[PDB]
Amino acid sequence: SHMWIGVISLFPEMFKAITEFGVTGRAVKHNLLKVECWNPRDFTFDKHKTVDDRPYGGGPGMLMMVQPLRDAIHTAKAAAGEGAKVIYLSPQGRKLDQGGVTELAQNQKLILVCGRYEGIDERLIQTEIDEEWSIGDYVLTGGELPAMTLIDAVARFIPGVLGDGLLDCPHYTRPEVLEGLTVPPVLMSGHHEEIRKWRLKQSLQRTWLRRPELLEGLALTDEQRKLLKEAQAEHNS
Amino acid sequence: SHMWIGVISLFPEMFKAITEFGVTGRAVKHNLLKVECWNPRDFTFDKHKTVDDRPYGGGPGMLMMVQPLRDAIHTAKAAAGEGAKVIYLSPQGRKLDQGGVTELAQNQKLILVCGRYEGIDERLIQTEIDEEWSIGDYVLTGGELPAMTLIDAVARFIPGVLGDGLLDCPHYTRPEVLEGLTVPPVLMSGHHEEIRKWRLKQSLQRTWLRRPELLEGLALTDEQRKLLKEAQAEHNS
Ligand SMILES: NC(=O)c1ccc(N[C@@H]2CC[C@@H](O)C2)nc1
Ligand SMILES: NC(=O)c1ccc(N[C@@H]2CC[C@@H](O)C2)nc1
Repeated sequence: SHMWIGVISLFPEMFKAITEFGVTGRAVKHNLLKVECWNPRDFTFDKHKTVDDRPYGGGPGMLMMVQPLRDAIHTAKAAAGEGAKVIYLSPQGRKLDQGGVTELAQNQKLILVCGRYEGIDERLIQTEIDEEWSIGDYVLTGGELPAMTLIDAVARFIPGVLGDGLLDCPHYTRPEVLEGLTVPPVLMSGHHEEIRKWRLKQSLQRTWLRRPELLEGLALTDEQRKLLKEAQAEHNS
Repeated sequence: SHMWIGVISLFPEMFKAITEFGVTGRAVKHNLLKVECWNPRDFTFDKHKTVDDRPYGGGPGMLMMVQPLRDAIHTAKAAAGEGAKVIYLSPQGRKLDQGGVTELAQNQKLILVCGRYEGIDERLIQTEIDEEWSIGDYVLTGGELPAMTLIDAVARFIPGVLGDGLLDCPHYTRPEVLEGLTVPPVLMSGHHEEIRKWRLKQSLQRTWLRRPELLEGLALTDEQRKLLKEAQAEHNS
């Protein structure tokens, strides 16, 4: 169940960060993930290969020039064939979370449009973009890091790439004692069921202490209710 | 007011995506931003340069091996001198938003620790990390894209790098008509005050329609209350 992702970007070499390294690098090498980039600069026709343009109404910044960006998008859509969802990365988009990742990962083909300067023409969003997505409520210099973030997150759902609403539990490895801090004995016990429950209780405790709002969205199992109650009682000494 | 950012990563070449391209690339070239990387693999001593290790208690994955990671961190801290805040990137961290970016941007020195595999030993978080930060509620294969995201966001606050709680307004550039869609006449008017108010009204409308929770956190000006009321009346026809 491989995934094809088309990318529109003025800086396609940025995507080497995911295509050449680590788990995602391996996914690309093994043809589980295909990332293909089109650069608006290649679709310019003037001598200086101009990719920006002035905003109507004035303002300090520039926008992506429409014609090169539009042509790049059309070319990516033709390469993708039917069924590709076109996504624009911006702070105005739907905020990404793990549920959203799982939704996006159901697509066999995505096209990711990465804006630079002050963004892109609103009418291109109307005519060319299927969905707007944000990776978080903060502003970046370009849509490339958000696109790579999205790619990395969905790649984890592709079969062969890798080897429940709660924060992760603490993890420990060698040595047994590190600056006076010992590994919790239960993890040394070999008692698989005790270890499972300890890890689950830790996740529940950490979620409650750090991100209590996340618990509101969950229908806890009987076991989770019990372990959370235990953690909260211990916290209250 | 330049910024120095130390990075601990098994894949330092990923950071070329921000140090070699665009606005952040220029910031690095102009010495406004300095990014310096240490690779735990360089601090290994065994023949096969091992950087992972088995989790106590079992489990499917691996963790970062403590000794090479710890030594890399210590080396970065020595290079940084006094006053560097050490940050670990993880989904268990404080969720990044623009207010958090502005807070982080007050630091002259940061050290960013990027985890791989299933993460790092909890005792290293206790002994070496000042703050844990997340870029959003989703899981990635590594902390590098979150680190670069953080770097990009804070870099925007460094003087010379670039040329209020609401979503951005729509932007338009040439041509005047695009697939039948016209530029809003106010933007062609040259009336700077009318354009300002239109843009502000659009931001208020878009925030209300897409992210109404964001408005709850704001103390709107009299002007903003008026324009939002107008937008909501127009929406209700
Ligand atoms: N939070 C995000 O997902 C995000 C996306 C894009 C972005 N910056 C680009 C620059 C110009 C405009 O296209 C938007 N910043 C943040
Ligand atoms: N949302 C985030 O900021 C984020 C940070 C890290 C991450 N993955 C790394 C891999 C191993 C562990 O160190 C964490 N995923 C997501």
